[PDB]
Amino acid sequence: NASVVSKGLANLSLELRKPVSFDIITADTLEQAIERAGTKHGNKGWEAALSAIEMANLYKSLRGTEHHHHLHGSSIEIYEGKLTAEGLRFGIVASRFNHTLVDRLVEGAIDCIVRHGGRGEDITLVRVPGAWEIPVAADELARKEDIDAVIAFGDLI
Amino acid sequence: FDYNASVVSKGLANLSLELRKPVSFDIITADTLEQAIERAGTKHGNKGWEAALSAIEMANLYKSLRGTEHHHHLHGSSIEIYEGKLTAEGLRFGIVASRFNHTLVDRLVEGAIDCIVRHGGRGEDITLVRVPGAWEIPVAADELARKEDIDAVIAFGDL
Amino acid sequence: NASVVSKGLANLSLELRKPVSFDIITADTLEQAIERAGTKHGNKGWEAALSAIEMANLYKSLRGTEHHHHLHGSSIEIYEGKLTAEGLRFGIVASRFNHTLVDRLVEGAIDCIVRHGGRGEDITLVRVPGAWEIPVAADELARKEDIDAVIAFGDLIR
Amino acid sequence: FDYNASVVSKGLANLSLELRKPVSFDIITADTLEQAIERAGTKHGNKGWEAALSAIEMANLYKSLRGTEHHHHLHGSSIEIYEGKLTAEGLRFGIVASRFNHTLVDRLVEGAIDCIVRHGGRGEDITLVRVPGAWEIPVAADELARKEDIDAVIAFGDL
Amino acid sequence: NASVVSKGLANLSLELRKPVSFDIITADTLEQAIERAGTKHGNKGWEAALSAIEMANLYKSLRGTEHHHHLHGSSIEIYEGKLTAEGLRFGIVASRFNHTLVDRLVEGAIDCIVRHGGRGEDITLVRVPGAWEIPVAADELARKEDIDAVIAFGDLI
Amino acid sequence: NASVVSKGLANLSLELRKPVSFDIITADTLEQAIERAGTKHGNKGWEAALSAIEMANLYKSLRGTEHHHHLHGSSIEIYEGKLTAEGLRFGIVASRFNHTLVDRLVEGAIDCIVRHGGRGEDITLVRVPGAWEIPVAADELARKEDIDAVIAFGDLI
Repeated sequence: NASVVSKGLANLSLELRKPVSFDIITADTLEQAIERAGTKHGNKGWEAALSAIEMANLYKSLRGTEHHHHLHGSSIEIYEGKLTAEGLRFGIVASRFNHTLVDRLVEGAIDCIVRHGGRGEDITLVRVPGAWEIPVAADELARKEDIDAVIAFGDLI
Repeated sequence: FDYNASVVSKGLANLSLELRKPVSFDIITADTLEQAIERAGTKHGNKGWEAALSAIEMANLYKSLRGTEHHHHLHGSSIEIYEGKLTAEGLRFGIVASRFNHTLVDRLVEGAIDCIVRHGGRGEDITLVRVPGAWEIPVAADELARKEDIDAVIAFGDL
Repeated sequence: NASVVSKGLANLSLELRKPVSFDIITADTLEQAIERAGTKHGNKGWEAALSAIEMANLYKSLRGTEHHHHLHGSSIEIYEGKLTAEGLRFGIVASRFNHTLVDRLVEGAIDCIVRHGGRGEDITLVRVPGAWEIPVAADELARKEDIDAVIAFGDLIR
Repeated sequence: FDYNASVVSKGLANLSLELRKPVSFDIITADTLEQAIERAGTKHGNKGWEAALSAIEMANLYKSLRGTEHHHHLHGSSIEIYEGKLTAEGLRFGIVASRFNHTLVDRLVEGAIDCIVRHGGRGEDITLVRVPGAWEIPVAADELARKEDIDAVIAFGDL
Repeated sequence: NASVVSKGLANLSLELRKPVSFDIITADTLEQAIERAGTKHGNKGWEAALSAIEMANLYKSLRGTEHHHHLHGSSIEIYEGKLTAEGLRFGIVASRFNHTLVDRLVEGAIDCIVRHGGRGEDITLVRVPGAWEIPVAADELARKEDIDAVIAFGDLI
Repeated sequence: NASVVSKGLANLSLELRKPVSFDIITADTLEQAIERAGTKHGNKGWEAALSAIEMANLYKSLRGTEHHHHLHGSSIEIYEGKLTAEGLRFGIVASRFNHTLVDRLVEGAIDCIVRHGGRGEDITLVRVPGAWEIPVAADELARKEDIDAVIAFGDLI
């Protein structure tokens, strides 16, 4: 499975007369734990931002003047939110405590908004000393009329 | 029973209901291995945080000690006290780091730059110099120290 | 070795009367290993891009007309690829699978290119979900005229 | 002590009192056997969710790679990045499934259709083809792939 | 490490012709625990006041008409509070119960405000019988329009 | 791996009707030991010259009139040495004692300067009878105004 791609690139190098390289990495027992720790936190930030895009679009359609697809048959309205973060302004609140691991969640939540059609100019990040100040900082962000969703990352347990 | 994780959840939940905006609340979950990595990372961050903090205090102490300013008293007992304020406003600093073991010493540098900026230090006044190894530090540090527009020099080794 | 550097800075601080400081970061058995993995991955991407720079220069010399060097004063012509990456356009293909360790390779390769005179404007990065779609991504990118080399990084094994 | 089941009960109870409308709140209760069935069901749903998700990314990657569009940068360092947006708007897809073990593969198909629709994919553009077994897939998949109005093809086997 | 400073002061005495002394203290197994107990509480008061200076400055910049430094790249606004307690009025609420240890926190939080550019004339201290009266006493302090942050010290657990 | 090249060249020779020959060399235990020692010495000289190139560029930019190359986003300026030996003049000091070994170090360093864009006219080699004449000999070279770095190799130990 890994040897075939090397052969394909090798044949490509001779065909196009360009230097095309290929390299892999062998992992010991420890780097696998390090790699899995990073991916797990990245997914948690990815899912946290994803749950906010759906809710933001749900409010858009729930208060809309246009009803949509019914149930498996008909005569039963269904409301749900699309995963399209286009034109939505977000706000992220993170705690400085344990910043070596909280920043993984923030990076894993920014690209999720970006890859779903959202531009970085509509993202506002706020950092707080600890988890205790999160509710009172997210309150001030929500006072802004240019915010549609708030994502908060803590560090406990 | 945590008194911290419970109150933060109650506050955010009421915040969303009262303002009618979704507030996605997610926390971390580590089990005996990410905690060790996290504690190792923050230990290095604090190591470079306090290294740049003492330089600010000493730099202000020299300015106040040889300056002409009637200082305050301990409590009003007329015993004047000389101490260094933790306000790096107007101070210019220079950092020397070795790229050997750069995956760790860069956290020391990053944890020292924000310590200067948050205390009022402007970004225009921080100069960073990188060297292949610790054996190159003394000559590089000597060059920065002779400059008149440098109030402190911070160096980080390798281990 | 670590003491003479500290003593030299101590004398320098006393001479100039300013806070010259020096600190060494300790390391337990665990954080030593994570540092060793980081350096290993960084070097792996460093040499990966280093070979591409040499090969790109060699092909540019063969196609060109420059009798630059000779061997020991003899009339024979020895063709060699310099390690100056100025004026070369690169393309990097990386798999997002296990992006924690793969990103170490990507930054190492970019660091090697920029330190050898290369520019950031001439680097093109392509991300793919896995390693099985690298060849289709690579040959689509490699056929572009403004690409002098292509570097591909797969996912981890074992 | 759950921080999730407690806050949801408090919010709904106050919601009914403040609005004077009954809010029947019922949750699930499983003990070591429905949990295994539930986890088995959601594992298949995610299996077909990501299968259709990678097709969207690859389809957009090809369009952007061979297209004439100045792409954005990593952070502003001028290194342009090519990546596939997860917006299946305007893409047309074709799914081939085998009715062998239809009680499981239909969850894969159902978990892939909603993944396309929720990401903006219109329902008019999804075409589903069923075959008696996996041995009929290659010819059926070949017929769909040759169509010009097909941007991706997804197939599900049997086991 | 300790002998060199004594030699340096000794040479200074001969050079300047002034009596310059130097003294150290040797600690047994118990005074080390006593010393560590005092430092640990002093840090807790130091950190508690530090977390209030940052939040007070965060409100100043969050409601400001001037946006500041972006993320590691650009196009993403970041809001954070400087550790400059200049011009900020504070209020401290402490409980008389266990006053032999609560006063350590108060002293460790007053100098933190002082060493960061804050003058003592903007600090208001209020003492209460027990921890139960802290929320209702901090409420009255916050009613004052000349208060920007409230620090509360209890004694339980 | 080793045989695939032979098959590829055979097809290349047939396609162009031109002689193309490939062959490998078999080594016993003794020749393997001596050849890895020679490569080890070459790497040692390569590393020694590489550090000199970087340090020479660092000082050149450190005292340069121009100020640029700021950090990404922030306004702090980073000083670092590029690995481009173009325009730099070097000087190498080697001892005749154990010349069979030192010459590999010298040759392993000359190519490193040349392969990084350094001309051969800027390299100056100086040979001394032994390592005990290096300090004075290196001192004389350093005083020259057309020398940017000095590399010295000692005797075996």
